[PDB]
Amino acid sequence: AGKKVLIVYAHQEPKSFNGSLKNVAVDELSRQGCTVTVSDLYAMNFEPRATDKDITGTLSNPEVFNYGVETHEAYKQRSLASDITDEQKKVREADLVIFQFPLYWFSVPAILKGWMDRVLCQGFAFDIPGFYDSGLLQGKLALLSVTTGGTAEMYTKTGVNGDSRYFLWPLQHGTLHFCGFKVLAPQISFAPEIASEEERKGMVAAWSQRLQTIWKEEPIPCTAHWHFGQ
Amino acid sequence: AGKKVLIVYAHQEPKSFNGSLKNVAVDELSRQGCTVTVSDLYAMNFEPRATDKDITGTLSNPEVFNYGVETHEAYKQRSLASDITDEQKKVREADLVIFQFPLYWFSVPAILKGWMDRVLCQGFAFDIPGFYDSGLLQGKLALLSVTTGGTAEMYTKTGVNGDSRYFLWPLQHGTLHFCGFKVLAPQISFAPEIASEEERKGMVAAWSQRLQTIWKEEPIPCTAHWHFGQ
Ligand SMILES: Cc1cc2nc3c(=O)[nH]c(=O)nc-3n(C[C@H](O)[C@H](O)[C@H](O)COP(=O)(O)OP(=O)(O)OC[C@H]3O[C@@H](n4cnc5c(N)ncnc54)[C@H](O)[C@@H]3O)c2cc1C
Ligand SMILES: Cc1cc2nc3c(=O)[nH]c(=O)nc-3n(C[C@H](O)[C@H](O)[C@H](O)COP(=O)(O)OP(=O)(O)OC[C@H]3O[C@@H](n4cnc5c(N)ncnc54)[C@H](O)[C@@H]3O)c2cc1C
Ligand SMILES: COc1ccc(OC)c2c(C)cc(=O)[nH]c12
Ligand SMILES: COc1ccc(OC)c2c(C)cc(=O)[nH]c12
Ligand SMILES: COc1ccc(OC)c2c(C)cc(=O)[nH]c12
Ligand SMILES: [Zn+2]
Ligand SMILES: [Zn+2]
Repeated sequence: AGKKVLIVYAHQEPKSFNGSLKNVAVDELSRQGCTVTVSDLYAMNFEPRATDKDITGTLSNPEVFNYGVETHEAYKQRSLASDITDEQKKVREADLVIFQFPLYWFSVPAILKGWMDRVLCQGFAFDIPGFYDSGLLQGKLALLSVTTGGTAEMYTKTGVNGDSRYFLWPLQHGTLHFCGFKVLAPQISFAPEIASEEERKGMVAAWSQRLQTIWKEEPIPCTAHWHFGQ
Repeated sequence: AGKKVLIVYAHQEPKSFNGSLKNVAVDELSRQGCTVTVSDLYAMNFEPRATDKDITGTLSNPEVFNYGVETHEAYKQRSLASDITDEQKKVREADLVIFQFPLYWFSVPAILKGWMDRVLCQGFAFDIPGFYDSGLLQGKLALLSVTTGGTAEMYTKTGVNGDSRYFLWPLQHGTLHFCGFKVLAPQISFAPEIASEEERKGMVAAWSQRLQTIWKEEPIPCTAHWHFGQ
């Protein structure tokens, strides 16, 4: 309670394991008294491409299109497209942002990559100065809640896929830490599709339980050592 | 060379540094007598979202949609959307696939992540089993040609961003090696926007010059040790 949460959710099927993890997060955080908002990217048909449509009115340089410069200037001039500014409002108000998605190619599904690319623009999420520890979203918490096709064992250092931490680097460090977030420990639900009726219940309930004390948690130290060393 | 090359290119502006890099690759590979195809994903308005529009037949499970299961079936039955099969034909014929893109959030722009999520489907690019060294695209080469905002110094072990190889992992290992590609060493053009006019010219020529002898290169050992060290 006393806290706002945004859940950015990227799965096509409400009946999925991901849908159930999103729905228990809404149920538990709402029960606590928290303010909860969900960006259901597939239901929003969220646009993932970074294009000159993201700037309304006239371009800062209509001869040579530079997306990073154009969106930084549009942010400053309040001329970003309304899909982007609608998500920036949600993020500005939120104390915690939870991303709920299936792992696609050791990363986020493209529709959620497009949310990161287009919503987290210069002047909003980071700047010169203001990145990593001083990123502009500092004071906010972020959490990846990821489901995988691969088993926890495939995801060990000398397993086929390498350690989980290795694929988290670009998301936790290159994106969430960069913008100033304190990153809570990821929630990894390994291989739900090959698990029992039960077991899947256990993974959902562990997530609901964890959410009971989410505001007591300490952030991970979001460092190269955390992801790569021992 | 009697070889076919596919360049999958992700930049909005033909006059950009990335556009110069793509065009020098076409110029040099064409000069060598290679067969060259470019998939210019923004000009194509390439769809990045993985949705049930990607399958045109009867779904295997119309009550609970599972993108992986439905696209795997659809590939076997030939009922995937034609944009996906257009790209699969290009990849099937290619001996080398070059990806040319600006780094976005330590990864690929979302339009290109969509190309990976939708084009590299089960059945086509990998099977379970039939992945990493037994992936379905064995015998083919792939190369990432990436441009960055950050300087080379920023992308070292003790730099802010950590080593450049760390962010390559989900792309080289988790996607290309997974599909059975041999991965050539990445071409990383650091911080062109801050470079001098003539440093930019030097990076473009360094890539043209490397392309002269590309068919003589051996692939990297695409392992955890190469990416992260000891
Ligand atoms: C393009 C693509 C790329 C991929 N890349 C990777 C990758 O790099 N690495 C990797 O490891 N995997 C990868 N995968 C696999 C993907 O990560 C998994 O398929 C996904 O994470 C499984 O989550 P899901 O919600 O879609 O499972 P679901 O199939 O929706 O759920 C599993 C089962 O649980 C049921 N269920 C729903 N709610 C509940 C609940 N209340 N309690 C109990 N059961 C419930 C479902 O109906 C279903 O039978 C990829 C898949 C695709 C399509
Ligand atoms: C959403 C987003 C996320 C980003 N995330 C990251 C990230 O995680 N890490 C990171 O390091 N960076 C990041 N960046 C920055 C991005 O990677 C760089 O801006 C991009 O790599 C620079 O490439 P470009 O082709 O767009 O440069 P350009 O701005 O086109 O190139 C700079 C100059 O090169 C010139 N040029 C073009 N052709 C030639 C030629 N033949 N000879 C000489 N000069 C030429 C152009 O005219 C221009 O003046 C991000 C940017 C965005 C928009
Ligand atoms: C059934 O789907 C999957 C199951 C398990 C996987 O890794 C253990 C993958 C990977 C790595 C890529 C992918 O595209 N699909 C996968
Ligand atoms: C021009 O924009 C940028 C320049 C340099 C960068 O790193 C040195 C970044 C990073 C790391 C993330 C990002 O989103 N944008 C960047
Ligand atoms: C770590 O962040 C950064 C690294 C390197 C950069 O250029 C060399 C930038 C620029 C140009 C703008 C910016 O906002 N952030 C940057
Ligand atoms: Zn970090
Ligand atoms: Zn590898």
